[PDB]
Amino acid sequence: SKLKPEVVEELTRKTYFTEKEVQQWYKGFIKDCPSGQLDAAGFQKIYKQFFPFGDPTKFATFVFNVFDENKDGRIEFSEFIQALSVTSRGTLDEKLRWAFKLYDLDNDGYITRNEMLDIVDAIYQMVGNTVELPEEENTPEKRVDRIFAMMDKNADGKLTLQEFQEGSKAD
Amino acid sequence: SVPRFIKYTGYGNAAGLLAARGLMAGGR
Ligand SMILES: [Ca+2]
Ligand SMILES: [Ca+2]
Ligand SMILES: [Cl-]
Ligand SMILES: [Mg+2]
Ligand code: NA
Repeated sequence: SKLKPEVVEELTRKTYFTEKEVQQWYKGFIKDCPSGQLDAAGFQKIYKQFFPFGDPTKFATFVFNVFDENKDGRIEFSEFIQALSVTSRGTLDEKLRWAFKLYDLDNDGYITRNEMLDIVDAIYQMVGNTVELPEEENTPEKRVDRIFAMMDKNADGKLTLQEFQEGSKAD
Repeated sequence: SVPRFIKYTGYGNAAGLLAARGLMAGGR
């Protein structure tokens, strides 16, 4: 697990990680994925190990496809470390820009309510829902109806990145 | 109790946190 100096340097410049951290993450990545290429089954396995009695298939597939920047069916280390940099160390706006890419499942530049429901449902399928009374059931649908309407300031049935990024931000 | 960050489900932050935790497990 020896990363070529130029590569380390470039990945360090492109992320929030120090050169030491990049090399440490590489060493762990190669230990877990000796070929340097994480496939979709291995990615879902990680999440099943987190939630062995939820169903992580949908969430893992959605996130894998966003992480797989060159869409070759594999997460290479450059994709691994850049995905980790943004999702773990980005500013709030950078993290929400990444999430917008995840939620915009058809890549048309907007989040529609069906897309928000797909991600939210995927999250509940994996991690579960909060137990409530049958009369106050924690359904993805009613949660999405609330948040989406709140974000859709111009009520055109679609969310721009601007509308999405302002969703928890206080004014 | 309820997981801390599931209040952000649908806002983007929950998906981001869960994505990061999976990557971290993949590198440890
Ligand atoms: Ca790839
Ligand atoms: Ca869309
Ligand atoms: Cl979310
Ligand atoms: Mg479409
Ligand atoms: Na809108």
